[PDB]
Order: sequence, then structure tokens, then C-alpha cells
Amino acid sequence: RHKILHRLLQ
Amino acid sequence: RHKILHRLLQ
Amino acid sequence: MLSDEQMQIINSLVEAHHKTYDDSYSDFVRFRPPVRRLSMLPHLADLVSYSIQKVIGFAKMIPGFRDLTAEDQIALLKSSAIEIIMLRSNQSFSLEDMSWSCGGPDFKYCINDVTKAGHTLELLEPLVKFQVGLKKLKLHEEEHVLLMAICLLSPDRPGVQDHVRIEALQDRLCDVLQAYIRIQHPGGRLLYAKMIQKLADLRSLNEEHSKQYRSLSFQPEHSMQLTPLVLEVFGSEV
Amino acid sequence: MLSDEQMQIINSLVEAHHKTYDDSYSDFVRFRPPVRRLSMLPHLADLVSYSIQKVIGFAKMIPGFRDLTAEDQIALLKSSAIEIIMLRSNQSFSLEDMSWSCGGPDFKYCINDVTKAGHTLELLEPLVKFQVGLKKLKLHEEEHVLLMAICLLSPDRPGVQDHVRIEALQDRLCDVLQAYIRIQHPGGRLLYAKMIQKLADLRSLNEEHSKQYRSLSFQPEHSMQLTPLVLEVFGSEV
Ligand SMILES: C[C@H](CC[C@H](O)CCO)[C@H]1CC[C@H]2[C@@H]3CC[C@@H]4C[C@H](CC(C)(C)O)CC[C@]4(C)[C@H]3CC[C@]12C
Ligand SMILES: C[C@H](CC[C@H](O)CCO)[C@H]1CC[C@H]2[C@@H]3CC[C@@H]4C[C@H](CC(C)(C)O)CC[C@]4(C)[C@H]3CC[C@]12C
Repeated sequence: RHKILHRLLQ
Repeated sequence: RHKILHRLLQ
Repeated sequence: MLSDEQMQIINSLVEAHHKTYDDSYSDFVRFRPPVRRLSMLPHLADLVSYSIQKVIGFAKMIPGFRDLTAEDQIALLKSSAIEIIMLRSNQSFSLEDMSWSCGGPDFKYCINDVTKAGHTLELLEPLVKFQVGLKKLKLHEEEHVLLMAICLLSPDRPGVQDHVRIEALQDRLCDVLQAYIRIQHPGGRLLYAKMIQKLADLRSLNEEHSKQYRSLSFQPEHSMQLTPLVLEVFGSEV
Repeated sequence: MLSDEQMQIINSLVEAHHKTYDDSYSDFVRFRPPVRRLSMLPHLADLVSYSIQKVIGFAKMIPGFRDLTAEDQIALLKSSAIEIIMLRSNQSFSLEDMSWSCGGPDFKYCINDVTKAGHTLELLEPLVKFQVGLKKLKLHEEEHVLLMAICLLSPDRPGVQDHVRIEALQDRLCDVLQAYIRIQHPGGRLLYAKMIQKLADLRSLNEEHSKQYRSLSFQPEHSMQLTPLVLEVFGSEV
């Protein structure tokens, strides 16, 4: 779930 | 599951 | 007269915008090249995916956003990202051109070009009309970045839990914007009301983009042309 | 002497290869441009994603493949795709260059370029050595396409159900290849054995690519640079 978004949000 | 592959295989 | 705290908010939003809007457009050569019915979709998907990364960077610097839960941060970006991209794109839009000019000639975008990425004129005609209406307001950069932050921090978005926390953040920004316009914008008595109407315009544009994106995303020969980050942000998972 | 049925198989495989290997490389300008540590990853992900589409097209024309169940077709392509791409790339590889030459100067690929896409020399050194060993065999195009089909139709791949059906398909192709080499390839007494050894080489290369792909796919700032079709085919879902 939302793997890239989590990473980009730090 | 494998939505693009299924489509490309027709 | 604006307080120091209200002024610090303006400063931090302007700095955040300057850190993540690249006036030189130098990254656009990295995209899959434009081709001038779906011929612009590779290029414009890359363009939108890039813009999402910039909106995320901007959001992370809005005072208060980073203290929200990870779920609320994701919920606000998933529902508002397309709106922020439409808003921030006004700084390359030209009334003379009716186009977005992003550096070189390959990266100037007509209505003809942006209808070649799977979306139709019922999205593109209101979007262009929104751009000229917004451009005519001649917003100060302070007003422009405040509007983006207010739009991002809207509590009436699907998926947000802490409604009251983010409504408090939004009300603070609204207060800043109303005071800014009164003190610093000559002839701006009607401006705040017009800016709020543009937020409503964006909701309508968001709805039309979401409806039309569902068409693309259900056709795998088209969705396979998108990027992983676009699929995540405009996808329907919770 | 080859039968008409064996000859029809050769004809259909050659036609299938000619329909989906573009000798002009004209589509490469559509990829995100090369940049010369991860700087080649956008371009080479697009390149590999394109090549996957070509392998799928080739597979769909191998006599017998399309009658397998959709699950077996997916299972064979997911485990063999990287191997077929390595194999089919031999027709642009040059012993003089130690490079893959794909049209213009921007699309000539060194060992220096292909180490800039997240993979290391423990994949790239065996891959290059595999390319020169294969090139030195001087395969007829008939032998080259038969090897690709045999590789694709390997029953000893994870996920295949109808082992006996696809082993039967493979044995037919192997028979064709052994008879072709005997009748049509002067001095080819040792060739079939060497070609089978290259299939083993590819298994080793496949294993190393899969291990290293797991590293990329676990880093979201890298996996977000891949394409949806690459994520599907090299992903771990069943
Ligand atoms: C060219 C401009 C951006 C100029 C900026 O100054 C550059 C920095 O952000 C964009 C803005 C809105 C974009 C449209 C939004 C709706 C839709 C999204 C869709 C994305 C998809 C396929 C995932 O739905 C691609 C096609 C459009 C019409 C966008 C075109 C580019 C515009 C005008
Ligand atoms: C440039 C050649 C293709 C030339 C052909 O004639 C063109 C038509 O197919 C490819 C072949 C193998 C490729 C490597 C395979 C392993 C790995 C996959 C990885 C893909 C990823 C990131 C998803 O793992 C990207 C980096 C490489 C090293 C490939 C580079 C390009 C080669 C040499």
C-alpha cells in the first residue's frame, strides 16, 4: 500500500 | 493480478 | 498589519515553492519525448509524475503538514495532487499563447497537445478557462503559494481522519491570506472571494479528471504507459 | 532430411522473429533518453520494457504456446523473459565493440553504460562473456529463433502446471534443431551441445538478475523509475 508515497514522505 | 500481461496475451 | 508569526508562514511557503518549482524546466528533457490521439500520453504522464514529486516536496514544507499522521498526509495528497498541479502550472501559462511554456519549443503545450493524452475537451476546456481566469487575477507570489497550501490542507477530502487538526491549519492560512490581501494588495477587496471560487473550480476539474482517469486505468494498454507513482497517487486503494 | 512439418515450424518461428525484432531500432527515440550510477536506469528500464512486449509478441506466435492456459503462458513468460531478452540481444552485439549497437550513437551500449542501471558486475561480467561466446557460434537465424523458442518453452520453470504438454512442445523444437544442424550446418557436430550449455548459462544469469532486481524493487526511489509492465513481469506475484 502506497509504497512510493511513504518513501517520498520520508 | 497480471492485468497488463493478460491484455497483451489477448 | 501582519504579525511576525503570519509573516513567518508566508516566508516558509515562498521558500518551499522556490525549492520545488524549477523555473529553468531543465528536467523536462528527461521525460519520454513529446509526440505531436494518445501520442502525448508518455510525455505528459512523465510530466505529471514529475509534478507529483514536486507537490510532495512542497507539502512536506507546509508548517504543520509533516506532523499529521502518515495516513492523513497520504489522503490529502491523493485527493489534492491533480488540483495543486493545475494551480502551480499557472506560472507557465500565458494569456497571449493560451499555452504553458516550459523552456524550449518542445515543451510549449497547446490545447491541441494536451488533448492527445487520453483526456477529452470536457476536462481540457474548463482547465484552459480556469487558467485564464486565474492568470487575470494577477496574484502576488505570496497569494499563489498560500492558495496552494490552502488547497492542499482542505479537510473536506475523502480519507482524512483528523478533520479538526487540518481545518485548524487551513483556517490559519486563510487568515494569513485575507490579511495579506487587505494590507498588501491594492484594489483587492474582491480578491479573496474570487480565490475561494477558484478552489471550487478545482474540485470540479478534479472530479472530471478522476472520472476520465478511470477510463485510462481500465484499459491496460493505456495504463501501462503511466508511471508507478502516477498509478499509486491516482489509484483507488485506501 | 527435414520433413514438411519440421520445415513449417522453422518458417513460422522465423516469421515470428522478423515480425517482432525491429532491425531499424526506430522506437528507441521513444525511451527516456540515456544519461552517461543509476543514470542509465530510466532509459534501460524503458528498453527492457519494450523488449518484453516484443518477447510476448514472439511467444504468441510459437506453434502451441497460445493453446496453453493463460496461467501457463504467464508462468513461462515471467520466468523466461529476461533470458529471451539476453538471447535476442545477441543480434546487435559486436565482438569488435563488445557493445550492443542499436541504430544511432546514443543507442550503442558499452559495459560502462549497462553498469549504470542498478546492476553490478557480477551480473554484467557473465552477461558480456555469454554474448561473445554466443556470437562466436555463428548461429544461422533458424538456429537462433529455435533456441529462443526452446528457452521460452522450458517446462522446468516455476509456476507451470501442464508440464507434459509444454515438454512435448519443447521436444519437438529440439528435434527440429538437431536435424537442422545435422543437415544444414557444416561442421556442426558439436553445436547442439554448445547451444544447450548456453541455456544453462542463461539460468545462471536469470538467477543473478532476479537476486539483484529484488534490491532495486525494495528501494522505492528506484522501483518508481521502472515501468508498470516491468513491475508485473519481474514481480513475485503468482
Ligand atoms: C503542462 C502543465 C504543467 C506546466 C507546469 O508549469 C510545469 C510544472 O508543474 C500541466 C498542468 C495540468 C496538466 C493536465 C492535467 C489534466 C491531465 C492529467 C493527465 C495525467 C493522466 C494521464 C495520469 O491522467 C495528462 C493530461 C492532462 C490534461 C494534463 C496535461 C498537462 C498539464 C496541462
Ligand atoms: C541493450 C541490450 C538489448 C539490445 C537488443 O538488440 C535490443 C532489442 O531487444 C540489453 C539486453 C540485455 C540487457 C540487460 C539485462 C540485465 C539488466 C536488466 C535491467 C532491467 C531492470 C532494471 C528491470 O532489472 C537493466 C540493466 C541490464 C544489465 C540490461 C541492460 C540492457 C541489455 C544489455
